[PDB]
Amino acid sequence: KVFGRCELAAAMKRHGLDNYRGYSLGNWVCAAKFESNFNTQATNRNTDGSTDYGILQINSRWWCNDGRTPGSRNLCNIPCSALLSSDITASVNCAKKIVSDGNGMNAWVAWRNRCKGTDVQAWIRGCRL
Ligand SMILES: C[N+](C)(C)CCO
Ligand SMILES: C[N+](C)(C)CCO
Ligand SMILES: [Cl-]
Ligand SMILES: [Cl-]
Ligand SMILES: [Cl-]
Ligand SMILES: [Cl-]
Ligand SMILES: [Cl-]
Ligand SMILES: [Cl-]
Ligand SMILES: [Cl-]
Ligand SMILES: [Cl-]
Ligand SMILES: [Cl-]
Ligand SMILES: [Cl-]
Ligand SMILES: [Cl-]
Ligand SMILES: [Cl-]
Ligand SMILES: [Cl-]
Ligand code: NA
Ligand code: NA
Ligand code: NA
Ligand code: NA
Ligand code: NA
Repeated sequence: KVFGRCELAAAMKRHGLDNYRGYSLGNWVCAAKFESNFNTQATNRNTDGSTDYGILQINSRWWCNDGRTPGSRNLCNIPCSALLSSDITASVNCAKKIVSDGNGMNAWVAWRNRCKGTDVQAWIRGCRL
């Protein structure tokens, strides 16, 4: 599923992500934009052999199991394929764990490089939320 901006904002709010760990909804929408272009089915292989999955590009090195990342962990206790669903619940639940692990949203390098410090409220501008 490819979400619209306001549609994704609403789904993220519906699942408890707005202001989770102090990160406003615009931060989460901005991260999803630059991680996946709002596409729940996005997958990208990393040079180390792990793969990032879904709307928030969650890594199989630590967070989900894909059966092909030797030496990795599965800290969200989910198959990585569950992070590709049209329903964002699994990605949201896992992102809540990631953002709580100590470095906040810096875990998402694209958030640090493209969203952090910017006018992230522009991502939810005009949305009926
Ligand atoms: C090891 N990480 C910090 C990357 C995640 C585990 O908490
Ligand atoms: C302009 N964008 C839609 C790209 C972000 C909100 O300002
Ligand atoms: Cl899709
Ligand atoms: Cl929309
Ligand atoms: Cl914030
Ligand atoms: Cl915001
Ligand atoms: Cl994801
Ligand atoms: Cl594995
Ligand atoms: Cl694990
Ligand atoms: Cl699994
Ligand atoms: Cl959803
Ligand atoms: Cl923080
Ligand atoms: Cl991580
Ligand atoms: Cl507005
Ligand atoms: Cl709207
Ligand atoms: Na957009
Ligand atoms: Na990424
Ligand atoms: Na893994
Ligand atoms: Na295996
Ligand atoms: Na700002």
